[PDB]
Amino acid sequence: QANLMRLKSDLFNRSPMYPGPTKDDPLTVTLGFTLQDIVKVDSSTNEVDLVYWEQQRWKLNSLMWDPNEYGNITDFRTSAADIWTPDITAYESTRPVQVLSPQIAVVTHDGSVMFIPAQRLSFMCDPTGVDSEEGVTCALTFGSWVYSGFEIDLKTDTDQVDLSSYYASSKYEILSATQTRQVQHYSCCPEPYIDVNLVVKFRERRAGNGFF
Amino acid sequence: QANLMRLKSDLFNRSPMYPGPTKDDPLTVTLGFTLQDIVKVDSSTNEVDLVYWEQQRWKLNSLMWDPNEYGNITDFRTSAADIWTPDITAYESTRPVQVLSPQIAVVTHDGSVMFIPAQRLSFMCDPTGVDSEEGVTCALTFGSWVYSGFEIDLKTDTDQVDLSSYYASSKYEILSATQTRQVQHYSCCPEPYIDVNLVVKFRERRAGNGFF
Amino acid sequence: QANLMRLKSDLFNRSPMYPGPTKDDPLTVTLGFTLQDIVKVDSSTNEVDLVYWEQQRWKLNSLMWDPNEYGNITDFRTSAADIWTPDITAYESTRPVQVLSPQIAVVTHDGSVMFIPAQRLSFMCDPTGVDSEEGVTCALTFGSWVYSGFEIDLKTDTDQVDLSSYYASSKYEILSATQTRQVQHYSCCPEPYIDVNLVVKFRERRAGNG
Amino acid sequence: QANLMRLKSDLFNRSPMYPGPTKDDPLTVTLGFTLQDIVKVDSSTNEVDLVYWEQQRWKLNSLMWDPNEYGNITDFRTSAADIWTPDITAYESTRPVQVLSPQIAVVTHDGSVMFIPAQRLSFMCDPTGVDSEEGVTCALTFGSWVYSGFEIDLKTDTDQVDLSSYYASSKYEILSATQTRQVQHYSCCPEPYIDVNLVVKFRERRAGNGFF
Amino acid sequence: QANLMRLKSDLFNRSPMYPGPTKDDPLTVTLGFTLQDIVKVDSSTNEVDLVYWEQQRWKLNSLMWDPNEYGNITDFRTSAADIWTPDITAYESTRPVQVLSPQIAVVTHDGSVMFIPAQRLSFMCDPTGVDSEEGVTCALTFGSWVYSGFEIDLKTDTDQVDLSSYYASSKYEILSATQTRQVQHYSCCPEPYIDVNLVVKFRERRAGNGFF
Ligand SMILES: NCCc1c[nH]c2ccc(O)cc12
Ligand SMILES: NCCc1c[nH]c2ccc(O)cc12
Ligand SMILES: NCCc1c[nH]c2ccc(O)cc12
Ligand SMILES: NCCc1c[nH]c2ccc(O)cc12
Ligand SMILES: NCCc1c[nH]c2ccc(O)cc12
Repeated sequence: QANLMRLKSDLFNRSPMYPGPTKDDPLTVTLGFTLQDIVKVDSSTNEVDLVYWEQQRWKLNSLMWDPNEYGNITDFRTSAADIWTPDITAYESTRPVQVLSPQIAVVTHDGSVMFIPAQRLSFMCDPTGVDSEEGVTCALTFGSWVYSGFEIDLKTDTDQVDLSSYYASSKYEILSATQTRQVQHYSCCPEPYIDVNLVVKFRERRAGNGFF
Repeated sequence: QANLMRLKSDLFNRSPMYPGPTKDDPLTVTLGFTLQDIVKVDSSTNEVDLVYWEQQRWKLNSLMWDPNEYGNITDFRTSAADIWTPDITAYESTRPVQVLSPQIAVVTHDGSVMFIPAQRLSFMCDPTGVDSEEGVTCALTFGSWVYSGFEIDLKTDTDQVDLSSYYASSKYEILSATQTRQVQHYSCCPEPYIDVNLVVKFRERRAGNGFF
Repeated sequence: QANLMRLKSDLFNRSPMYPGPTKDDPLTVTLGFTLQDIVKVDSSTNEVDLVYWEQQRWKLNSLMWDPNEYGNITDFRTSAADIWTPDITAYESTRPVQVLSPQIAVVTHDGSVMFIPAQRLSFMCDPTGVDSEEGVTCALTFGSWVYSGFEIDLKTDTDQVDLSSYYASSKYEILSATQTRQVQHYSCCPEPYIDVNLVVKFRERRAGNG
Repeated sequence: QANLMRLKSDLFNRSPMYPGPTKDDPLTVTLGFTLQDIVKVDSSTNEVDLVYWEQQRWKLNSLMWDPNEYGNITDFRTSAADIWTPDITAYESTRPVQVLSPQIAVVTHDGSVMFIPAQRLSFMCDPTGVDSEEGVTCALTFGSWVYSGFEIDLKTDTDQVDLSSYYASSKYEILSATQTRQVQHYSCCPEPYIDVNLVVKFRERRAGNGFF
Repeated sequence: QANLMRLKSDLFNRSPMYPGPTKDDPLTVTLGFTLQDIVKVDSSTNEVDLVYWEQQRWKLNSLMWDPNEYGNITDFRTSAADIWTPDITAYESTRPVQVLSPQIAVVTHDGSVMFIPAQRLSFMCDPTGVDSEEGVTCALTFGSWVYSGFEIDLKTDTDQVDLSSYYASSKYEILSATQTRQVQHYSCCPEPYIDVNLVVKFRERRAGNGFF
């Protein structure tokens, strides 16, 4: 349809893509997790596999437009390949991430973006004691791989992981799940790097479907 | 041949591709499933693997042509990469979908499209009790990942899953399989999203071929 | 090299690619299978894994040239991606096909093409009884995914599957294997679709002292 | 922003890419390892799986700029695909490396580059005796695949592998881990080749988190 | 530096790529193997996994240059994607080959090319008896997939497989390894095809690393 095609052409076909954030022009990315399933634990390797949706939000001036000039369009869907996306990376993964959903973002006229890819990830986690009442706790940090806090900052809208889509008949049940902004330093570099620490306490489900 | 070459050049060379549906120009996608095989169950991870053909139909004004101007061509096969396709997604997969067939669509002169890829998918399903007379029931929802009901609506032509190509010597026999349109909300967003709920009841095959 | 470079340039840079067959201009694809190895059976999922070569042949007028104009070149090898290839698909696979060879076709001056990829495929097959004298029978159909018999017809040169390269120390011995043209229908469409039915009878190979 | 866009355009859009080092113009690559986890040992195949971050540094004249001409920009992040990178290779791997992080480098105005990809690698290692107090030692060499020491020299900044991020609840604990420059020869060619020898001594962890 | 950029531009930016050999202009490809490890045997499927480096050499007139015109450059490294490469294929593989090294070749001013990728391959091999003194023998043939002996003449410089980099603590020790040229015919075609037969006799390693 005509106005949207016009908008996309104007946004994407007449300027260099945004070169990412800088010290002079930093960016804050909002992160939120929807934990869908703990699929698998491996006690011989201390890896656990999660399926989650990773909600990402940020805003770029270069993605702004006046809806009046585009038939009142206030937002649109577009392939995530058409726009800059933050290098938010799980820091304790053991396998490359597996993408389970289309990668398509929603862009709004004020230059804000929402992007929520579904992912399966194997990560470092010792599941010893998962078949007990107390269960086990594991944690996983997410943050920019390459940008320090001087270029990319992070925040969560809530410290409570969204569990409203958690698979009720998973082999594992969630005792608690939080997502908390933290600061980290790595050996390579003097500067502070921001992460969101996903902390999940869980155990083998012993009630519900399959259990009598 | 010559006329088809002209038609494909005229449709695919001279205009921007359809930017997807919008609130002002929504799209209805028709879905239907042909369930070919339940291949595997995993009771240590509560994952089940299906092979199915997913029939998708939709119509675009931008894909219309006058057959009179193209040697009376009324339809053609074309690579799915050549056209917009809907982002219909299984919401409870645990691995990336595996495509088992070419991805080629049929486009008709009225702009309607038929596209039927074969896929293998692992999804969240507790198979406990599958080896019993009563079997087990699992459900899997399919819908747009990024578009609400305001942009993409779904429908089925029948609520019965097509079982006429179901593998007769599968480990698992199908007791029932339905596909039903429904409405869902996710935490990220306040708008209604539409899905098709695929509900399959099954058990270990204990009769037929290989059972004397 | 020079003559061949000119031929490939002239064939592939001057006109749109063949858009595939139509009712007005159908195409017949010849298929033949060489079974190399039954690698694995899985009795917990009823899947069997085969390694085979699939010989495909067809002919397109748009691939014709006069050898006199190209230093008497009568055929050439080229990447299969440079030409149209038919969408011949195993209908009962359970995993994406794994290609084990380069995908390069031979094109002949009369427009005929030969293309023989090596593939490993997992497919739907109940292996119960494979460890018995009678063994087991499994079948796999191959045909176009999207074209009916009005656009793509199939044929074989023989109904005898080529077993001359079958791995002799396989876990499984082949009793027989046939490849036969058939007509099939599927729910989506009312038109006849053509396939080649590959039927393999096999059993465990237990005897062998190297 | 504007100045960075100018800089990237100038560096990347007007000259052929650096064609790699030569005898006349050799390059020294500094290497360092951050060992994050020994994930798995396979005693039936003598393969061991590591997760590590591989820190690579080098300097090119062609990547220099005057910060004064570019709004006082002194460094920037850019996709590793935008620049030449060294073909540093694990010589005893048994599976293709799996990349676990974005591949983005930092380029500084003096032409220096820092690139630190996270990787999972299976390599040749006999883990017999890992379950004892003395543990086992394995070695893995890293070097250019195709350049001799006439074109690529290697250096470490320290002979101590960085263990500050080692996963505390790994199945395996590290007894020692060193990284040492060496000079090796291969049958194909007569020239001196340079490697970095990663030597890890480790055993099954039987103390700490998960142990009471 | 400057001279190499000139050379690569001159070689790669003006003429069509070599279209492969023909009967009128056949090509000799020299093959040699460096056997690094027998990683795994599978007695359930009769597959064995090897790691080897496959040394390939051939010469093209179109890759020649006068060193005098290019600052005395007599050879250079270049991505294998920049040049034509022969379709040398393992004939009894059971999985797609996995590449373990960069794919970069060395081109010399006389037009000759050296290219040595490291690979892991699963192939057809019955390992029954590998745990004995006499061990077991398996053979794997390599040759062009599509070119007969009239287009590609395969040669070896030696029938001795290079064992100088064989992993000393492999599960399997090598008793002998030879590489032998032979003529094959395939049912499809009347022409002779040339292959190299890699024949490896091996057994379970019962002495070496530890083996106290
Ligand atoms: N993410 C930890 C390593 C790291 C910090 N800053 C970086 C910049 C570039 C890079 O490739 C890697 C890094
Ligand atoms: N499908 C669930 C998440 C979701 C809803 N709307 C979306 C829009 C864009 C996106 O990447 C993701 C979403
Ligand atoms: N490599 C055995 C089959 C074979 C012989 N010649 C060929 C030519 C093309 C092709 O795809 C395959 C072949
Ligand atoms: N091959 C079975 C499904 C089928 C028949 N005709 C088709 C046309 C297009 C398509 O995507 C799929 C089909
Ligand atoms: N060091 C691995 C073998 C080797 C040495 N020099 C090389 C040059 C090119 C190549 O592909 C491979 C090599």
